[PDB]
Amino acid sequence: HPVLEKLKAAHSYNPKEFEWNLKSGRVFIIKSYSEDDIHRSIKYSIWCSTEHGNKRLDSAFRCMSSKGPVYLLFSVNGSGHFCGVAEMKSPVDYGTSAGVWSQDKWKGKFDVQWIFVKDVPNNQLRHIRLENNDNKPVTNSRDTQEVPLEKAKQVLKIISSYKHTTSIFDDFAHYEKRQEEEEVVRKE
RNA sequence: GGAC
Repeated sequence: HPVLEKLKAAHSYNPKEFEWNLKSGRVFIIKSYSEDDIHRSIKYSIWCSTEHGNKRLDSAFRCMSSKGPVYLLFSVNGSGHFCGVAEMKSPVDYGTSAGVWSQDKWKGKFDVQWIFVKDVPNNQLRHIRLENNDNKPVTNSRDTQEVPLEKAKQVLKIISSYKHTTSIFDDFAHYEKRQEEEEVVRKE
């Protein structure tokens, strides 16, 4: 797809030399019940959470003061896997409707830069448990759950090294065709 | 009813 070719040329997806051994940074889980929203995020380099989640991420970003990354670990509800990793790149705009999400409920926007676009099954990660979340596995997290830095390094090591066989890019043409056709229906 |  020509949209996908332009994305691949602009970004360095799935870097072989990624630094998982973070000396500083903040890492959060992102959940979505729309697969279409993941595609939009990749295409437009944006995300939006709940109001509550947007404030939590805004605070993290502003508090880092550019000294280290804010990483976001993406997983679709019920999918059984993570689908990638993006870095937060701007503070939050709280009111704006992006106008690309499946539902009108998502209000606000912030910039992201996708780094990993790869399916990593939950069975690669469920041994990593979160002490700030009642010792639950990292794979059983709600939206914007924070992953403590030592646990996040282990998670990032696994996501970087995993030899994936699928990703959301496999379906990129499908998302583009649906986005285009649905827009026609709305404008008829 | 909801981005375990």
